[PDB]
Amino acid sequence: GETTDGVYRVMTRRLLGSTQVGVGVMQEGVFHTMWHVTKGAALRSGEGRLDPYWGDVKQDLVSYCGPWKLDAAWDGLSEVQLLAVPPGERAKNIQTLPGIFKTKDGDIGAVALDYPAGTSGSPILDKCGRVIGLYGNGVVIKNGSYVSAITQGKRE
Amino acid sequence: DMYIERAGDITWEKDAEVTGNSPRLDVALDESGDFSLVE
Ligand SMILES: O=C(Nc1ccc2c(c1)CNC2)c1cccc2[nH]cnc12
Repeated sequence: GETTDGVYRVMTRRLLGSTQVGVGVMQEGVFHTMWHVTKGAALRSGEGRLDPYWGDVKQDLVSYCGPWKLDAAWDGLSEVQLLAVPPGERAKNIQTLPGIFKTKDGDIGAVALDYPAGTSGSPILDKCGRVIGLYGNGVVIKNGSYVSAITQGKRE
Repeated sequence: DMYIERAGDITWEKDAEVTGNSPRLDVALDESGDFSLVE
């Protein structure tokens, strides 16, 4: 069905009414989202069908129709934009300076913006509009708020 | 059964709402892909 580049909502009719469970990026004929949004299930795009192609629970990423295409990275200095697509609400750009998740395997950029769980998969962009990662996998700090990593895949 | 709906273009928007802080957090990532706070 609709394979135009852009941000899309991931919906389900299994629960009451139509519920937004997440968001994703369509680029170069491949749909990119977070693993916990779909659990690797097939997706529908109008009459068409999107089948999973690659996925990994630890990275929390999954691609449909082809290999992961997104490969831009946060420069470690500049502000970024979370292109938040919240449930029932219009897509909206939020500018922030990312923090840092320090891990035993290196550091990852992290955006401290609190949004509903159904916002998972919303892309994080650089000043060029390139997708540097997806929002939706992070941690819950002392305050009760959510701080998400800038999760990026690998372009083979 | 899940489906997708277009929500917009991926573009940087000049003069967007500038919010959120930049914290440095010590985290751990487990095999299930879940982060946790290391203190
Ligand atoms: O819970 C969230 N994300 C998530 C769920 C399940 C899994 C993973 C991440 C990775 N392993 C499986 C979440 C995402 C976005 C905003 C949030 N506010 C409060 N929690 C969240």
